[PDB]
Amino acid sequence: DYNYKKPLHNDYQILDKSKIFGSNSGSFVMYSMKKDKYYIYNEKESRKRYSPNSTYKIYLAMFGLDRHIINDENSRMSWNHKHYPFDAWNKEQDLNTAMQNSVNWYFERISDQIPKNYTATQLKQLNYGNKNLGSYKSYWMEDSLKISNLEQVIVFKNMMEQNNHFSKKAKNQLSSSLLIKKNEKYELYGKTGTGIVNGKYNNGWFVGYVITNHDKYYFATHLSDGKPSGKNAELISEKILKEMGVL
Amino acid sequence: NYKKPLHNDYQILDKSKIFGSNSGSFVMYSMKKDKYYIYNEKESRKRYSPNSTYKIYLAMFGLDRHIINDENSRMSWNHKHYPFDAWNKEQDLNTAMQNSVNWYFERISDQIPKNYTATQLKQLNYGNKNLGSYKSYWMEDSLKISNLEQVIVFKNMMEQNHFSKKAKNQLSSSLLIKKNEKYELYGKTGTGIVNGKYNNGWFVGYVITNHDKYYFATHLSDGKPSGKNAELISEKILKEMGVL
Ligand SMILES: *C(=O)[C@@H](NC(=O)/C(=N\OC(C)(C)C(=O)O)c1csc(N)n1)[C@@H]1N=C(C(=O)O)C(=C)CS1
Ligand SMILES: *C(=O)[C@@H](NC(=O)/C(=N\OC(C)(C)C(=O)O)c1csc(N)n1)[C@@H]1N=C(C(=O)O)C(=C)CS1
Repeated sequence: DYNYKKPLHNDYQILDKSKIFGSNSGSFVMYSMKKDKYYIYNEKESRKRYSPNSTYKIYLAMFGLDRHIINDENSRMSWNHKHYPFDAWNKEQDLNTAMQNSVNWYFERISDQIPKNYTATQLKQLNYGNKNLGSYKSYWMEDSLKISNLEQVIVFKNMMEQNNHFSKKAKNQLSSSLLIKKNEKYELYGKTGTGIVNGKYNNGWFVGYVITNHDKYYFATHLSDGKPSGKNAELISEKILKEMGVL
Repeated sequence: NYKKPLHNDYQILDKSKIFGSNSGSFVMYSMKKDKYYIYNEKESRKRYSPNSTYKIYLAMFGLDRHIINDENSRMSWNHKHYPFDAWNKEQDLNTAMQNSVNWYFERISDQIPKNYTATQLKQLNYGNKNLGSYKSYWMEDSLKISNLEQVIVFKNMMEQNHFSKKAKNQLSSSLLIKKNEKYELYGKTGTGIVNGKYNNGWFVGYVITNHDKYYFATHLSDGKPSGKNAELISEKILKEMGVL
């Protein structure tokens, strides 16, 4: 019920990206590693907490790797033969296929193997939003757990960049699963999220990072109105990153 | 020259226009269709030094013999000045493969006995299998392989083996060049220079699409036969063929 209030002790730039957002409402946040600087479109809104829905698969994947539920030799999980609505979900998966095709059951299976105590300790160490696990059952799916767009960037950057307990091998395997585009100029990584309530999209995300020859940027777009889908959050992120000369 | 018959379906191509001022050959193999596609059949069978495309094999060997590993593929720079800025630093398998850092792979080769190599080359059916004086044998020296063979050998090495799935995946990650919505392109260039002129250019790799996996290789013998131009020609041909 409370939003993100911790102040930023960094160089900061206010952005005007309303033309790219068009009819869609939300916020955009980017962090430059080299400059130690935040760039934010709609800063008050960037601090409003929302369910992370599928961006939380980034963390379920890191936790699954840290607890050795999945590893670099075997991240394969069997399909249980239940009919899912998306054909890409109706088959055996590994980490890369599950992440790419946002296969909910794969991450739910990892979550069922993780003790609440471990998850609470990690969310505390990561300062993950409201750290609210609720009933601890699909808590990241439009439920108790909430995080702001600004925190999505701070939290991800810190998980990946801090000198912490997650192994280099786990970070590498997670990164590989998140790669979307690679060309001569950059590598773009990221994860979409889409929520639906009462037949209407209501919570869209695209969380990621870009590695260029000059810098590394962490970023996130959140959409709450208009056509708030993860696919639209991704398109908006790509347009903003190209407009700022990152891509 | 490579003389063994192809025992698979194949299509002979004319990609003469793309090659243009340059000369050489192109070979592709489709996993799903179990078919080869070949431009300039005669040249595709001529054997040439693999130069830097052999880094693919030294990296595999390095991973097999645990000279380089999953947790650590890092190698410190000895501080010697090299003509390329990208070589003048510490390396890992990925930076070494991307920037074709000769010293990294030479250091792996020096730790491999002739015995192990001779058996891998025999197992892999690697060109003329000629290891010669066993020094920098892959560098415009004794070891030679045809463009047709670069595809058959690589496909077999990755798809048929005593090599680990984890080693194959690590080698694969080091070879990734391009990735988009439609495909992932992996590959390694090779450039040879003799008497001051580019004389032997290569681009060997594979493409993964949502529908198939294709192994391919372009060899250049005239015009401006650099690995850079072999890569350019490969991308134009793959685009024309619908692989992209
Ligand atoms: C992650 O965000 C996942 N989203 C969902 O499961 C939810 N809605 O998605 C679909 C499947 C389209 C639906 O209409 O049910 C959802 C979770 S909580 C809530 N109220 N709705 C998956 N991720 C994506 C993505 O953007 O990557 C999807 C497009 C859907 S599945
Ligand atoms: C692998 O092919 C490597 N090639 C070389 O080291 C050789 N020549 O490179 C140049 C830069 C042209 C030189 O003037 O030394 C070479 C090996 S044996 C021989 N007679 N020449 C490296 N790979 C590439 C590549 O295409 O990836 C290079 C452009 C050069 S270094």
